[PDB]
Amino acid sequence: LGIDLGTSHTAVMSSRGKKFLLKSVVGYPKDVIGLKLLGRPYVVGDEAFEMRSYLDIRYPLQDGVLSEISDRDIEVARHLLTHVVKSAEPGPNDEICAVIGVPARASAANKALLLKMAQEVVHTALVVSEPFMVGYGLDKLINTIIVDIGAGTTDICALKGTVPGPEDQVTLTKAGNYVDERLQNAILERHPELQMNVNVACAVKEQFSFVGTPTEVASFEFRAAGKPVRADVTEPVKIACEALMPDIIESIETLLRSFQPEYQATVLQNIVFAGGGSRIRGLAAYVKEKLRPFGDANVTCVKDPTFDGCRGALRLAEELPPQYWRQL
Amino acid sequence: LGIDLGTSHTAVMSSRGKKFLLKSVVGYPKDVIGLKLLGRPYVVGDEAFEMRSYLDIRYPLQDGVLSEISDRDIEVARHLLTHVVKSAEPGPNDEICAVIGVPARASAANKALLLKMAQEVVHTALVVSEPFMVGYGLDKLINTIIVDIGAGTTDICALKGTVPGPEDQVTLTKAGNYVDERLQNAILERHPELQMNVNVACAVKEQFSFVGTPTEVASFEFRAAGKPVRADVTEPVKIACEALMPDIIESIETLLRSFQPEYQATVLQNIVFAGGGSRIRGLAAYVKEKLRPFGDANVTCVKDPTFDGCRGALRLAEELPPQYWRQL
Amino acid sequence: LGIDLGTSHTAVMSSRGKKFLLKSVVGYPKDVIGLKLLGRPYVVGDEAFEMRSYLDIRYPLQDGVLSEISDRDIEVARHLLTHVVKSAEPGPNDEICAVIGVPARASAANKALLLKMAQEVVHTALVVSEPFMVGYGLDKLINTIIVDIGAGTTDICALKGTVPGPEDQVTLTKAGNYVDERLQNAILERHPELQMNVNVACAVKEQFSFVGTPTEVASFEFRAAGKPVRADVTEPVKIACEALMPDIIESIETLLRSFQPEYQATVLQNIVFAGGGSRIRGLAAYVKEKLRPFGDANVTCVKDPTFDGCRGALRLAEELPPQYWRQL
Amino acid sequence: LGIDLGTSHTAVMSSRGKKFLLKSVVGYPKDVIGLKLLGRPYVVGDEAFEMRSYLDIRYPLQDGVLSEISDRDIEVARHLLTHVVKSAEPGPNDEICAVIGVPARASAANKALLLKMAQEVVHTALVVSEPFMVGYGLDKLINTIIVDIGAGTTDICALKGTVPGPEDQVTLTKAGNYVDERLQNAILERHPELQMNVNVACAVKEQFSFVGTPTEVASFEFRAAGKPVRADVTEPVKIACEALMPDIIESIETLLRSFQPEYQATVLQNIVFAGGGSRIRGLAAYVKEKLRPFGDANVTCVKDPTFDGCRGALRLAEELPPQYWRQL
Ligand SMILES: Nc1ncnc2c1ncn2[C@@H]1O[C@H](COP(=O)(O)OP(=O)(O)O)[C@@H](O)[C@H]1O
Ligand SMILES: Nc1ncnc2c1ncn2[C@@H]1O[C@H](COP(=O)(O)OP(=O)(O)O)[C@@H](O)[C@H]1O
Ligand SMILES: Nc1ncnc2c1ncn2[C@@H]1O[C@H](COP(=O)(O)OP(=O)(O)O)[C@@H](O)[C@H]1O
Ligand SMILES: Nc1ncnc2c1ncn2[C@@H]1O[C@H](COP(=O)(O)OP(=O)(O)O)[C@@H](O)[C@H]1O
Ligand SMILES: [Mg+2]
Ligand SMILES: [Mg+2]
Ligand SMILES: [Mg+2]
Ligand SMILES: [Mg+2]
Repeated sequence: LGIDLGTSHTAVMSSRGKKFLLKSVVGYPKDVIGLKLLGRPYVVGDEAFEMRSYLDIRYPLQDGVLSEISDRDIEVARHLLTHVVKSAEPGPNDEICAVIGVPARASAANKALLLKMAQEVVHTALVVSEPFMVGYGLDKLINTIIVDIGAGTTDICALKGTVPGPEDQVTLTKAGNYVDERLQNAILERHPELQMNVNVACAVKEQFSFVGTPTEVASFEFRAAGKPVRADVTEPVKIACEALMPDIIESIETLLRSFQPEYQATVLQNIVFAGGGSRIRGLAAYVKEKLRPFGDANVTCVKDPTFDGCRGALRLAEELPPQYWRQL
Repeated sequence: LGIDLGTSHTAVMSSRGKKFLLKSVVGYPKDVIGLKLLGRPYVVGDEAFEMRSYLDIRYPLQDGVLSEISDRDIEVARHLLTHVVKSAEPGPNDEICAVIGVPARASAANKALLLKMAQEVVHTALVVSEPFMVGYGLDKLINTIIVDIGAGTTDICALKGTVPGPEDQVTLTKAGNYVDERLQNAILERHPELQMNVNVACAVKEQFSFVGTPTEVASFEFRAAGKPVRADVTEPVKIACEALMPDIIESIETLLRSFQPEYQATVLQNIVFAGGGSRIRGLAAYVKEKLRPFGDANVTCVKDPTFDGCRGALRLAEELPPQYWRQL
Repeated sequence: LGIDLGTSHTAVMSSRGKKFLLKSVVGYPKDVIGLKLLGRPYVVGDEAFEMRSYLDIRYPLQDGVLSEISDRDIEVARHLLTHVVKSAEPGPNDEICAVIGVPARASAANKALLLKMAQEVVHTALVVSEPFMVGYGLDKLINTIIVDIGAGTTDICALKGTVPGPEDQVTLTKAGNYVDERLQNAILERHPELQMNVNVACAVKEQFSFVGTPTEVASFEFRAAGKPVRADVTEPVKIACEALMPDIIESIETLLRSFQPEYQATVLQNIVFAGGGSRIRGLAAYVKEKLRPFGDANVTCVKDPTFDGCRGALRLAEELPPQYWRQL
Repeated sequence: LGIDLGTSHTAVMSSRGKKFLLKSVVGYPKDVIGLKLLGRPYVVGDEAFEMRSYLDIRYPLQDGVLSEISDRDIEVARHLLTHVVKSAEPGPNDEICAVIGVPARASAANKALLLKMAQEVVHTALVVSEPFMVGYGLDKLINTIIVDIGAGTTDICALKGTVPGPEDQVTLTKAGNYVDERLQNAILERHPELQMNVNVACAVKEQFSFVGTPTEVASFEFRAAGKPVRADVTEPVKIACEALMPDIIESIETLLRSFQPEYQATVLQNIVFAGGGSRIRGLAAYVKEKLRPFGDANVTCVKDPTFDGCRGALRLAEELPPQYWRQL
């Protein structure tokens, strides 16, 4: 059971052979109101996004990584597993093991969290990081730089072929949520100084992801009063979003300098952008083109990362020689 | 010039020879109270704590050095410099160079910020990290794992014999602010469900820092309604703060595993704790005593870190051979 | 002036008659820390061994042979010479001549290097093979095969009747350093796979040199992690050290076969072992006893080679007239 | 079965009559990649050159001298045999005897290893030195010193008389590996002080072998930091290999002293140079020309030594009279 548990979607590819491309966020009814009819005993996935105004949303994966459960009872993770795993549970003992995607710098408490749940439910406790699944799934060679841009963290993975873990790699905290804070600051420098929330900032990032080049687009949107309506330009959206590139290429530069000549010379392994970064236009302009410029390596974007994360799930589904399971 | 940035203090050690015990927080007037340009054009220190309800508080440190400057025009930095540096400014044109403490994993954007400030004050921009600044004030031998427990980060950096700088260093995010979040989470799961804020969690941490041992103390504090007042037993304050110790000694263990036999055999040089951590009772119990226990090396607590930060400035005040200034 | 320059010690006896049993290894401070001037411009002796983690210690005697010195200024050897001059400074024209010990197969280029330095410090250059120097100090008869087992090389030299020079003498590269590599090979091919360096392997050899017989000893030492500690057996230390002697007596067999009939009948002339090999227990068992046995010649080990290196200096102080000086 | 076994490449002539110029170095997979002992039962030659970062490489012929295989099972040399010899094995018992090239000064321990391998392949163990292949294949008269300059050994052949095999000959291991050490030290004399590994040192030697004369060439490569690619000059490359020939002709001078009057009078037979050193420009300058000069003897170089190694193997293949094999 290879699951890419992330900040937006939850890509489930079982070993049995079924594909369930489910969604993120877990809530439960904020006050005492209604029975199951109104809400549900915890709400998981798309209905919690649809009812995000009626539920208390308890972070279950802070910064794209298993936290601990802030309710301090392990019920957000329990009802998460109820929705994802129990409702689609194999009825023939398809010898099921569990691989939950973790960020590149995962803690031992996140490993312990997965361990306790694997012992409770009944799954071999395996821990594989998100960019490892990509490097095992997509048939890439060493060294293929993997930049996974989600909402919570930004994983800069460029390990040697031993894949030692968090030794020669760094998980950055500046991600989509950091950009959303800068987008909130960007619209406070406008004339009417709108104060929109994070959900609105996410909508602008999703619909108008034109960061490398000044594509002439605008967000036709309403002001806080509700009657005024105008096309908000993306002049300060470009400025806000392009300020994270320096840190990405600085971490890449620092790592490449410390590697051997054959890992320095990879002007053909490219830099692979996955996640939400694959849907942002103009990220190849900085490295490949003449804009940052950052050397001259080519840049590759993953088409449909949600569908290509199940390839890594399939790769780890077989055969996983028990000897590897004891060693991981 | 040595500036020891911090939440508790922003200490200044001049070349002339004076110690200025200055304080944190920078705001500027959000309303129309007092005068802003003729009274307090930005407010720094204890007056900003005193008037924290009428000022717009735009952090500018975030547990470390230059954060980013949320004004986004060098206005938090400029009026901070006006308060601190221009008030201590030597009048005899003393060969002043700028040494400002940075976190163990400092960025190049922090260096860029230091450079922008160095152009404002025309001084040489020098970059010295805090763990080594402590080992300059307290000249201990190799190697004493200097751990700086502050409000923002927890910097764990062992020392190498040649003292090359922080090449192998750990900066954790779990710090005093993380403890305050856990303290809030603890009292939201109790009988009376206290509704205290972050500053109150910090206040109780400061007044009753008993974590290693169950010393029977109680915090005379107001209940969730606000008028009722009683001696509230600090039972779960010990529990909440206990859970950060594992990570501190895990990073040290990871270093010891990677160290060579010469560096492994250094338990007589002990581990030194500075910052707010050195004012917590029971910190030596885990490592020095027989409670975790963690090995054998003894524990030394820094008394009055403010003074020892000025010792590090004094060490770096002379002679700093221009050749060292070009090389740093 | 006789200098027995080794990897363990540097025995100095002046012409005047004073004994200075000085120490090995030359370093200098590796990164910018402290000041060599304040400490020592290059550090010579056990201070550099004790501070080998603070200093760059570039080998200045690869297997009893001076290196080319990549700095190309010969300042490792000039400060080494200075160290000895500080200990044994000449005053009233101390008829000082330089007796320098060399390995048995030293090249003319190696002698020319020593000659250049002897001309720099104005002294008569007298190149004497180390095995012959031992036979000058400990006056044995012909033919007493002298085997000098050091860290760098193993010098096997039958004493010649008139001692004409390098007629037939052998320098092997397998020595203490080779055995230390085999000790590393032992602990890396065992169950717990201990991770220890050469310095520690040398320490175990020094403290527990029990090779011919299975003396029941154990080395109380820390494991690869560094915290665990236990008494490690010397079963595979005996195996690792066993294979030195076979190669030594292989070369001696070649000498015995090459001897003329009057040199063949020399079983009462025996074989004398010096260096670090004189402090190994069970060495005489291989030859003298009935273990290999290598014939039945008796074995004599040199007691305190450090103290008996000055006896050869005294023998090569006097005499050596204007004909001996022109001859070398 | 005449096998020239080296560290760069091998040369095998079969009884059938085919030339196999196959490559050297043996590893086996250390990281998890493909199948370990099933994808390639130990990895030899060009796949180990291409995949050198995934393999554990354990040399078994340091400087033309068989080691002891530190795995302590002698499986690195046995799988090498199954790679080369078993893959080209006669299927009709083409009377096969094993002729493995040995250094001019081989030990009895090296012969013991040949005997261990001869039991694995069931063939007669024959011991013939490497430069005898050259002197018998390319029939030169007696006595024409042969200097075959390889990576590991530079066997100095001087056909002796009577006694038993090696009477007056010496293996010189001041060879490619020595030059690699000189090159690494010579590029540290540059301004930025390049710090390159052995593979790069070999690459520069192979591409621009200009030593005797100052031919102005340069190699576009990475500097010490390794950011720019610039035409790196060969000023200190000429210096690095300047002290090689002097030491070679030092040994030849010693041979000329040991030669009989008619053996000494062989300047019309010249000195024959082979191996990788035969493709270094300026080789005859030192001896034949007026640069050292070493007298005035003429110099002959072998064209394509790699292709002439099979001619020497063929010469030993036939007829190889059994009476000679019993006597060898
Ligand atoms: N078209 C788009 N342009 C920019 N960002 C997008 C787009 N679609 C989704 N995203 C962003 O992708 C982020 C989710 O991270 P992603 O890696 O795609 O999901 P997961 O973490 O589940 O694998 C969200 O911040 C979301 O706004
Ligand atoms: N007696 C005390 N017990 C516990 N913590 C204290 C005490 N006094 C001060 N502190 C804490 O020390 C912290 C300040 O440490 P400091 O090194 O200035 O932080 P930073 O350098 O990250 O800004 C604050 O969180 C403060 O509450
Ligand atoms: N008690 C001991 N047992 C075994 N070896 C020892 C002992 N004491 C010293 N040695 C070894 O003696 C060696 C020193 O030999 P030395 O003559 O100084 O070397 P070199 O001749 O190469 O200069 C070192 O390898 C050291 O470990
Ligand atoms: N054109 C060249 N110039 C100089 N050296 C070369 C050249 N080509 C190969 N070599 C060197 O020849 C050496 C190997 O020669 P070889 O006779 O195969 O030695 P071995 O038998 O010890 O492997 C290597 O060091 C290689 O770099
Ligand atoms: Mg993800
Ligand atoms: Mg601090
Ligand atoms: Mg010696
Ligand atoms: Mg060869």
